[PDB]
Amino acid sequence: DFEEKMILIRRTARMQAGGRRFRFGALVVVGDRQGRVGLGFGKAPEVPLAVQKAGYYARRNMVEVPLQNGTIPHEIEVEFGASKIVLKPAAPGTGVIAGAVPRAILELAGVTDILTKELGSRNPINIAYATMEALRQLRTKADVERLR
RNA sequence: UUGGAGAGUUUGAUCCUGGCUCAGGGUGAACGCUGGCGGCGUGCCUAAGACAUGCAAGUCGUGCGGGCCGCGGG
Ligand SMILES: [Mg+2]
Ligand SMILES: [Mg+2]
Ligand SMILES: [Mg+2]
Ligand SMILES: [Mg+2]
Ligand SMILES: [Mg+2]
Ligand SMILES: [Mg+2]
Ligand SMILES: [Mg+2]
Ligand SMILES: [Mg+2]
Ligand SMILES: [Mg+2]
Ligand SMILES: [Mg+2]
Ligand SMILES: [Mg+2]
Ligand SMILES: [Mg+2]
Ligand SMILES: [Mg+2]
Ligand SMILES: [Mg+2]
Ligand SMILES: [Mg+2]
Ligand SMILES: [Mg+2]
Ligand SMILES: [Mg+2]
Ligand SMILES: [Mg+2]
Ligand SMILES: [Mg+2]
Ligand SMILES: [Mg+2]
Ligand SMILES: [Mg+2]
Repeated sequence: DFEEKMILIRRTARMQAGGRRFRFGALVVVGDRQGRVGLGFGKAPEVPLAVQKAGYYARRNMVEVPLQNGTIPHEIEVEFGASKIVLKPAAPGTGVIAGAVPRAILELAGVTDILTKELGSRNPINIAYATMEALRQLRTKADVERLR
């Protein structure tokens, strides 16, 4: 099993005669703090089901981060629409320096030491997607020598 | 490679653009309430407006001639 954290829980509305009627969403990451994270987005008529629905997707889309002594191997800059995330490798006693969104994403991934920065649209849902697709594009010296 | 966190606010709801605003550190500071000791710094940022009084540049008789006073003694 994994450690699980709810990063976002929001309410949205739609309109029809008689007035507004709501729907809830939850951005949820899940991970072992040992090289495995997954991000899931769940929407439902009530908070709990959405949180649970989210968790199922989180496990449905996962990714394997090549941790090297608790930091990422190389620079990664990634855009997701108008959102940009910078992940920069950091030495031992550094700490995890990121906003509560990529913080929880990287944290549950076993990342213990990292310099980061959000640029552009800091919309919670998009910055999430950009942090993940960044990891999914992380490589190591092995991976490289094998390609080339 | 010793180094980089963001949030609030346009919408019924969304994504984006965009500004406004905030949390930080800093100061020869000032103001309010309050105020026990000590150490080290430090204190007219305005009128280079105006200033009472004292003090801040003198020293040498191993350059010279003197006046006064004194010790000496003619
Ligand atoms: Mg890999
Ligand atoms: Mg772009
Ligand atoms: Mg975006
Ligand atoms: Mg390195
Ligand atoms: Mg912007
Ligand atoms: Mg924003
Ligand atoms: Mg660098
Ligand atoms: Mg910041
Ligand atoms: Mg408003
Ligand atoms: Mg409008
Ligand atoms: Mg409103
Ligand atoms: Mg803004
Ligand atoms: Mg201040
Ligand atoms: Mg005072
Ligand atoms: Mg007083
Ligand atoms: Mg003193
Ligand atoms: Mg002056
Ligand atoms: Mg005048
Ligand atoms: Mg006058
Ligand atoms: Mg004097
Ligand atoms: Mg002489």
